Amino acid sequence: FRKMAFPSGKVEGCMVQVTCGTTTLNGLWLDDVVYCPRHVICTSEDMLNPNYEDLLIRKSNHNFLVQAGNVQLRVIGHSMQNCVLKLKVDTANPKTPKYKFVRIQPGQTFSVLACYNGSPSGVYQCAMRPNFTIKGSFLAGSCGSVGFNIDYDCVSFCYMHHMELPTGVHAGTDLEGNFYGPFVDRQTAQAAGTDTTITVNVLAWLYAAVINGDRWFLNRFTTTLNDFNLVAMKYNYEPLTQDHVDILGPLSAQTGIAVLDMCASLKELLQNGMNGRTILGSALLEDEFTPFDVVRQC
Amino acid sequence: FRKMAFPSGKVEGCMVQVTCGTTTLNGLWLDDVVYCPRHVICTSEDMLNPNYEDLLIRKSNHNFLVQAGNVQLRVIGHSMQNCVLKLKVDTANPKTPKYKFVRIQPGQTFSVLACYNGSPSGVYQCAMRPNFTIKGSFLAGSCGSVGFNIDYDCVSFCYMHHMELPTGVHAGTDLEGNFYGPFVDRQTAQAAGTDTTITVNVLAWLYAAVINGDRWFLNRFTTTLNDFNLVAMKYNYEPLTQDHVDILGPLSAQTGIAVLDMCASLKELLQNGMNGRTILGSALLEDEFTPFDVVR
Ligand SMILES: O=C(/C=C\c1ccc(O)c(O)c1)O[C@H](Cc1ccc(O)c(O)c1)C(=O)O
Repeated sequence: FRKMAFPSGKVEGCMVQVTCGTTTLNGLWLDDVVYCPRHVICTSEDMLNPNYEDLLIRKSNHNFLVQAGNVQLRVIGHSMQNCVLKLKVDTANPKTPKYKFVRIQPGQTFSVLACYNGSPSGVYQCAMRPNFTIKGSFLAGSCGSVGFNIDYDCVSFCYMHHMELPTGVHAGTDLEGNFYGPFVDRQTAQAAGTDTTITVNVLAWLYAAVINGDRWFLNRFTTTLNDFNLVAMKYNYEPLTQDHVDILGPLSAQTGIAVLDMCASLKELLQNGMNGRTILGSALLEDEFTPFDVVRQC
Repeated sequence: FRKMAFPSGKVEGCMVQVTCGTTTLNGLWLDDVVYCPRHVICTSEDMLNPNYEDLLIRKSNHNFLVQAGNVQLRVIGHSMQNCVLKLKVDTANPKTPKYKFVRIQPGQTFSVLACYNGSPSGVYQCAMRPNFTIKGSFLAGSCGSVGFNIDYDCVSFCYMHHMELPTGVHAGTDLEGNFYGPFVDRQTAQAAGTDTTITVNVLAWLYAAVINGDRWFLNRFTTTLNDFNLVAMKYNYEPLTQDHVDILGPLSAQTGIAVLDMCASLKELLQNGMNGRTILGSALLEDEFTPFDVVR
């Protein structure tokens, strides 16, 4: 059962390079606006304790160099929305897809198009961790790379990369500039919180194992949401809510395994291991498929 | 350290749908040729014992319906090269990238754009397994989906999907229609041989780990090449050849760890497991990064 990323072509045609003085990063060119992290206007010195409103007042359109491949785009206005810089440019991107800006919840998945100085390098499938970071392999100079989902030709942009945290994970904002997680765009001391496993996604993945004919972990037992969540506590799993149960409702109706029956399976796997067995050819429990991801690919 | 697929846009613009009778699958539209699996001309029954020369001689150009989005392409010639059908069409694809066809070897990696009925659905990064199969995620009807690498904006096409094997793995051809492995485009009892781990790829990834500052799995031992292979083959690891040792030369020089010293570390990892630790971002020994991948 392979993780898959969305086809990235619609996003590839929006990636540009944004340069302000000595700093170069990636920007997103949609219609006549280029979106990028506001810390592009900061000198390493500024990063220490920036006043972004002031730093931007001292900037002019001529301070921004935007390049779309071989072509310079002329900036004709600049503004900020939260942590995102918005550069109005002279030309509308003729490759702008149908798109929306959306904010996702921890545990949800998206694809990231990793870019180096405006040029797309690779694409991978992510989950937003419960601690609001992304475990990403990242190029040098990937700031401003974006995360997205695609639904019927409409690109839903959900993430823009802003920073690497000391533990090697990544932190960013939605496309309206609101941070995911308790992080700020400053060179200060900050660290990811202790992470947990995304329980509703593990359950979804066990449903995928059953749809694919791996059934050995199924047992006769059921459990209670409360009894399960105390077991979840001890193994650093996110608490499971009635919301999560209803979301798994389709897979429970499709496979015949009630969610609390599957929870009894997961509780046993957590307490006793896999006894040398494998689930979808894996010895570890996967938590970066959502229930939606599983219904989609199955 | 995440497995990344190549950006798929250059291939998305080449995917089309090919229909012959009641059979529909994916085709690849490059210049004025559409490439697709020749079993598009078969019904399910034909698959037991297809005679492709007989099935194809009975077809004319208008028996092939090619759709590129909302536009029908007119087929104006056809021919078979090994196991791929080549449909000549009216129109050169305006979105044809710089491209080439390359036949890869087991252990090599590539991205696969998985498609249903001509529309791209997802992209993932692959290794050609030592048993010449792909551990894919095939949608129903993903036949004709292609595998590729992209190097300096030139797309190297190396794989086209033809068959599902009974174990859930996938078999296919290069773009000249020659199957990878002993498989055929016929519904026989063929099965993937025992899969092995790509040893040279695990060792390259261990060097990646050391370059990025993980050293906990190193030890003070070395090994002969032959002692290493005697042990590794007991874990279903591929034998390591002197070519592989040479290939790891650069990463050895970069890290100051002799290749056979890294082999000793692998031997101990296989003996001990990870003891709850991780190497790059993983709790398993990763074998789908090549030595070429790691230098990048
Ligand atoms: O796809 C077909 C071909 C034709 C077909 C075409 C229209 C039908 O209504 C029908 O029932 C069958 O059959 C397959 C060939 C094939 C396609 C995709 C695979 O993944 C595979 O393993 C084999 C088979 O039986 O081996």
